[PDB]
Amino acid sequence: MIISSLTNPNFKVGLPKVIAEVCDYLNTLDLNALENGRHDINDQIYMNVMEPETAEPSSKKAELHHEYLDVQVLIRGTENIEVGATYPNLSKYEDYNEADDYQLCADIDDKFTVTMKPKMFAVFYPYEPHKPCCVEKIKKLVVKVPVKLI
Amino acid sequence: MIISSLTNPNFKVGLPKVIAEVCDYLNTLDLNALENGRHDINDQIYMNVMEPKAELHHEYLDVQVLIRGTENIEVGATYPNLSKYEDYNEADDYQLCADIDDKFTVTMKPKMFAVFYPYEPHKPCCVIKKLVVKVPVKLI
Ligand SMILES: [Cu+2]
Ligand SMILES: [Cu+2]
Repeated sequence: MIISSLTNPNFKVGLPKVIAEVCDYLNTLDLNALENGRHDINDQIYMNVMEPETAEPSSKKAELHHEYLDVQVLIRGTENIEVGATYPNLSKYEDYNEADDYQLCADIDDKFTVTMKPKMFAVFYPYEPHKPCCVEKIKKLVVKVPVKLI
Repeated sequence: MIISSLTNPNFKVGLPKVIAEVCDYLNTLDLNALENGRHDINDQIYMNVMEPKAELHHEYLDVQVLIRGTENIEVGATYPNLSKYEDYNEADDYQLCADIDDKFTVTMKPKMFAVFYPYEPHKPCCVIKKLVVKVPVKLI
């Protein structure tokens, strides 16, 4: 997983090209005024933006994905995302939802919490578990990028 | 900053090549048998192995990997105010300050690795065997 900030003038060091181009593109936008909903960027890449409410961790399931990477960025507010960097125990995950490309699990092993501030972004590759929106209302966006583009 | 695990079948995904080659290399070793002290990998890369304020670097990135135990590391994803830092040590390539602005905690478990690029503030070893590979950013 990658954790970084669009605002850091060196955030592109190390980044896969496709991810660098989407971040360079997000830095062009009026992120504040972005409408809620789905926004297409490419044939391949879209993003969803929303104003959810942080909810207590035990109230929601972690997720992971098979086909897309996420680039999540926080726009307004502050948000916790529990994450695991070790490969999940798939035997413990719900059935794969193929239309929305995800599987759920009550919890993350070896989990730790990333605290997100405006313009911070996290990249979670496929099979990287994350439970975003953890503990109050925020604005955020997640970009969905096919991993085959890496 | 990157956070993964040497033992994840997918860890190379998106990884800069030089880092993938070092991780491959660590995977090649008995890490628990590793002698404490400085080992040189390449002509340009080496690592410190050890059994134990925030720091950042200019010319090197760190790959910090936990071998035994469990360690909390405080990190900042946001770019530091470079004024609140003590003067730059050139010999050892680091700058120190007491706290990281906008920081969070990464709990390392054996075989997890974390990559800190130049200017990513981190404060390792918070309440074990570990190593930290040193590699020049140029090679990225
Ligand atoms: Cu996701
Ligand atoms: Cu360091």
